[PDB]
Amino acid sequence: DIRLVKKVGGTIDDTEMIDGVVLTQTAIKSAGGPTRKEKAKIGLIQFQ
Amino acid sequence: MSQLFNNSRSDTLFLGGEKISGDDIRNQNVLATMAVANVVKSSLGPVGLDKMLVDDIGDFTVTNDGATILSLLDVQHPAGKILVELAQQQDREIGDGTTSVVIIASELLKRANELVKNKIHPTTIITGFRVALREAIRFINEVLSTSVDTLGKETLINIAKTSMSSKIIGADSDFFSNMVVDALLAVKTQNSKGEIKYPVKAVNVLKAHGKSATESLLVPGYALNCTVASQAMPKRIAGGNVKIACLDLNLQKARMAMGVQINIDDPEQLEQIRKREAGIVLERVKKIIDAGAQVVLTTKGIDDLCLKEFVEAKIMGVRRCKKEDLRRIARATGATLVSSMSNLEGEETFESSYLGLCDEVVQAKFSDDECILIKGTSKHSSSSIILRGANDYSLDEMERSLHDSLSVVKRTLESGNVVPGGGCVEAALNIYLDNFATTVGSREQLAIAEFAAALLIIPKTLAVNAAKDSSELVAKLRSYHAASQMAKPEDVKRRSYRNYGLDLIRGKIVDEIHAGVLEPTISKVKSLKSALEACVAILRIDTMITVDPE
Amino acid sequence: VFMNASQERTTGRQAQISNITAAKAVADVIRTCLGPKAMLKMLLDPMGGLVLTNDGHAILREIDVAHPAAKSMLELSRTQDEEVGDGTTTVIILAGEILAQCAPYLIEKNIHPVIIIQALKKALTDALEVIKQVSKPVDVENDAAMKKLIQASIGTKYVIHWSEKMCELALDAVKTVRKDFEIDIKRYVRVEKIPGGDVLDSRVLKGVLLNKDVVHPKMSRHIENPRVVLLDCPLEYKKGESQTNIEIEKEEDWNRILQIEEEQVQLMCEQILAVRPTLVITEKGVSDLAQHYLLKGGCSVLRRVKKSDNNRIARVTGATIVNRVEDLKESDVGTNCGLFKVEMIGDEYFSFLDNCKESGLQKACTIMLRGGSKDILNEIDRNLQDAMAVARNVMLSPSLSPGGGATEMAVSVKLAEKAKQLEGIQQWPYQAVADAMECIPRTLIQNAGGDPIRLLSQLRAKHAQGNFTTGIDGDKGKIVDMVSYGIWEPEVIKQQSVKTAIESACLLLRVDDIVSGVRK
Ligand SMILES: Nc1ncnc2c1ncn2[C@@H]1O[C@H](COP(=O)(O)OP(=O)(O)O)[C@@H](O)[C@H]1O
Ligand SMILES: Nc1ncnc2c1ncn2[C@@H]1O[C@H](COP(=O)(O)OP(=O)(O)O)[C@@H](O)[C@H]1O
Ligand SMILES: [Mg+2]
Ligand SMILES: [Mg+2]
Repeated sequence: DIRLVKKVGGTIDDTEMIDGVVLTQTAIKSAGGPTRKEKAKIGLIQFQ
Repeated sequence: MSQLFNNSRSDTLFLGGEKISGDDIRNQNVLATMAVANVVKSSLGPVGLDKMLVDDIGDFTVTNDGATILSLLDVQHPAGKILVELAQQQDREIGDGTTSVVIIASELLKRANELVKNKIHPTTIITGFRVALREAIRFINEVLSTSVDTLGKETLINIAKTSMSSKIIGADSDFFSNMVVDALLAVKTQNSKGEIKYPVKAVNVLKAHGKSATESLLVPGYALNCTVASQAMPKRIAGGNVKIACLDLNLQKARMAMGVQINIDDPEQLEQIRKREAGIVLERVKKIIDAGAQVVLTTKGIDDLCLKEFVEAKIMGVRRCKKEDLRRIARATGATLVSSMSNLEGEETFESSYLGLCDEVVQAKFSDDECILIKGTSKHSSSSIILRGANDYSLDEMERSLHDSLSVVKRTLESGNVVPGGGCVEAALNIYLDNFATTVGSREQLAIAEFAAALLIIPKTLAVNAAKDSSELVAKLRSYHAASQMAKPEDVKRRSYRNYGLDLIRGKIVDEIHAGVLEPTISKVKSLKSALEACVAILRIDTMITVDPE
Repeated sequence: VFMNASQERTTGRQAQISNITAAKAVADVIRTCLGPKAMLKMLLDPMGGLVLTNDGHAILREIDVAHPAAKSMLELSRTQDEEVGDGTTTVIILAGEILAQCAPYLIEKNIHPVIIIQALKKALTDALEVIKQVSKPVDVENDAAMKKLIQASIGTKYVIHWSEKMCELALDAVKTVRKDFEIDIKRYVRVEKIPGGDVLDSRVLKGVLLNKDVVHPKMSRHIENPRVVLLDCPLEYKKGESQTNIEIEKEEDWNRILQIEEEQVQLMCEQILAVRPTLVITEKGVSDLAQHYLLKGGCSVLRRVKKSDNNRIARVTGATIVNRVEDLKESDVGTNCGLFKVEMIGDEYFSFLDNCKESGLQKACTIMLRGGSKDILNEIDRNLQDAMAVARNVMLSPSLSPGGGATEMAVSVKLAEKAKQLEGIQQWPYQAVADAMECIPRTLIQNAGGDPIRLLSQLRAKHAQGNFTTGIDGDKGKIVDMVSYGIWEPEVIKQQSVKTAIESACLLLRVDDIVSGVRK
């Protein structure tokens, strides 16, 4: 259940615990989509 | 420093290369550390000199940045890759202190290895470095100086000249100072609900060799490097409110989706189907021309089929360019980048809100290269710098010289507190840690005392490359700093010293405030933290094990 | 071992000595290539050709020099060519002498390079002001003044015998391309060469010279007023982006497929006949079926044309390139074509398009050249590019600098006077710049066969009292003034020689160590 995400760079002191799910994958941004959404409902798409 | 190699024991067998243990590993770690350290020692400081590296194809690279030098060096030693990746981590995050963090971390390994032979345990040595670093950071916060009573941009101008030193632009740093400060202020944006941030690399760097470097023009706007599609198009747009169209859609003869196979039972349908293939593209370009767009930017190549209508309509066509370059054009001019042309309704349409606005769009020819100069943007301002030099190899150095100057000024406006440079902090941290550890003492006093003298490698290396007397300058840096540490904050005098020293040009001790040399506080922090992790990781290694490749 | 490194690492002063010695050998080869008496250098390429020229640009380009510092001198050749095109040999000789003359020290004085660089920046600023004071402006509208200006670069070449004819070709080529500020470019100037013939018979002809004969015997090779229309699309049958894959159920459908291919091409030919063009130029290949319906209406067919030639044809006749035949209109049809003729030469056919010469887009023109062989043509072409580039500097920069080595010697005199007044620690690097400036006029004496000791001694004495136009005579090796010498050179050529040479010297002085063969 515990998920440990690794990111290159930084210092060990910067390690901290997050109160929610951390997404390792990154957005697309090729079409210029908003990277920050406040009070949003996160969905899951198993189709294509 | 390793002789006789090592006797292979038959009772100890492992697949692959032999296993070496004991003091031989730490002796080879320092030997591999001093190998990459001696390369960046001569390149440090305004009196320093860079090195040249041949690529075996006849091309070379001339740069003063320690990150590029170490990046071109592929180290087969396992512990040697840490210092190589340390420079790539230094310029990526802070953007400054690349040569210093390699030299600081090198002296930390040389002194600690001599302490391991003293029989003190490495963890006690590491404990001494971490306790001394915690108090050293607190001393950095005490020497912070907030800019006050300064006239205009002189605060950022004097700080930008520090990064320009030691590089080919150091002699021209007087003229280049106003170009770097005005470049990052034009790209100023807003994010995080009120937080001010700056883009990296947003300022375009164009390479045209000719005239002189002091004549480099600063364009009040973004400049894009591309060649015009058709030579019959006008290279200069007259009149204000020039409309720029940023598009990701190429105009070309295109094949229908691979999942489609055309089967026709009549020969009469061959005329309309072949004509419609080119007619579908006409519907997209026709609505754009009718909107009055003067300049049309396109991410992908455009065939000559659609370039005919651009000549009759006096529209300037554009072909393949970098995707990240077209984003800042639409944001500056007000245009909206369109990945695929569509509307909420099921019918195709084009809105005038997707067109940018600027004062003019002109194409200037620098030497034999032609580039577009976009000046007077509407929505957001932009900037570009065209570097000029004698040869293309000097322009390659001026790019990294300009990129490093943009990172120092970027960290300057994020934190108003700055610290004096030129070996002043390294000399101040020495005495502060000398009186430190005297209260605790015991065994940890020796490991902390060596950490204070380890920071002395930076001010001593600067005096060696100047062909001057180092012992004369180092003895002065210890004279002014030591006596003033005990001062009481009244009766003045006192602490007015210790804030300056180590001027390499005149070889005298002068005030850094009147000189203008300054460094951001962000460059000092995280440099010793990254150098500590590089020192701790190598020091903790007793035995190196190498496995032969399959 | 460790990484990729070591072998023999050159460190200390010997690393800078190797940079000075290697860069000095670059200027020693073309040292005899300076002056009107300059010799020639024959180069042997790995491709099997031959390059014989006195221009330091083409000499240093083909020669393969393997060395970290010496290759930086090779890059300076394209700096003078691409920005200006004249003075490539002077920059290499000057930059080669500056590194030797301005930095013999650190072998002796042990002066830090940056200290010398700080003096080189101040010496470059003062050198520009001296050139501006000795430069007298010249009228750009005087034809007699432009002819003697083009002969400046011609005096050192082989075309000096034809210089009277050469200035006629270079003046008309730059004035035609000039568009009204007055920005011109050599991309529209055609370098096409004709093997054999007499140099006096060569002339600049307006229009584009095509190497292709008419396609059909009934095509008229003589037209009084040709009308040219450019087509990017091929006259053949377009297959399309996707396969047609006709499924033929009945035997009558297959014959209709081949029948439409004749009518579909005919449909594109009927739309061309609406503007009744006399000459049709197609960028791609043409079918033998399309030429018949064009011949019936009077249109002329030609071989496929490269994209580079299509842009020059549109400028001469004012035509607009039309890809879509359906969108072809009378407004895009080229007019005002003087003559269309084809002359027979054993190698290839040649098609001539003459302009009626009578603001708009800049006109295009081709330069015909009749040499004695194929390699002589390539030498004059490099001479025309150097001669026509001189006319581009005077139009953008009306200022006119002194020639014949008077520019470099005038700076050396002013630097020596301010060297004693400056004093300080920078007096040695600042005074050493004047010693490198007098080497260029010294080369003129060594090639002429005179005594550089007695001539340069009287040149410096007569420079202060007499005038700033005093210089070395190339042919007679005597002391003459550029006023009566009648030859001058633009200031842009002298400014690029001082800036490029000094800015490049600062790069080689900063080199500490050299490591070869690190990785790729
Ligand atoms: N003009 C100058 N005068 C005195 N000290 C300087 C000057 N320029 C830089 N320094 C000092 O040299 C150190 C290293 O600078 P530099 O070599 O430009 O960056 P890096 O070490 O990242 O390559 C800095 O800490 C700064 O204090
Ligand atoms: N007839 C001449 N007499 C004396 N000096 C000349 C003569 N012609 C050219 N020079 C000098 O030689 C220099 C280079 O001229 P030129 O040989 O035409 O160009 P390049 O050296 O690039 O071939 C000029 O600066 C000029 O002062
Ligand atoms: Mg720096
Ligand atoms: Mg010449």
